[PDB]
Amino acid sequence: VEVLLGGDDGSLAFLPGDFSVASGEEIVFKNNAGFPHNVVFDEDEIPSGVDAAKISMSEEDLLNAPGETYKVTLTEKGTYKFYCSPHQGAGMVGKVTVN
Ligand SMILES: [Cu+2]
Repeated sequence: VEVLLGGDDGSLAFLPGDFSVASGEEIVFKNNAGFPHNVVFDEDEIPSGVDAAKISMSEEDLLNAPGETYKVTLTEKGTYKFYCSPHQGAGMVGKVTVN
């Protein structure tokens, strides 16, 4: 699945923001507008036994140009909350269910 970071109008949203994937399906986050953006998983809101540090972007790594991507693959079934660090207070948060 591909997820855009920001609407074209600069709206601070993942598109789509709540979605489902199969275990082992790749998630392509594509930087769109309103950046900088990144993708960090909330370690309190992902399945047991998953280390959020392996699937989250590095804290200083921000996507700052159109079309840059971050790709991640999730295998443990369950629901995962993630967010964009700079825009988390503005509502830029999303959820992926892995089945
Ligand atoms: Cu952002």
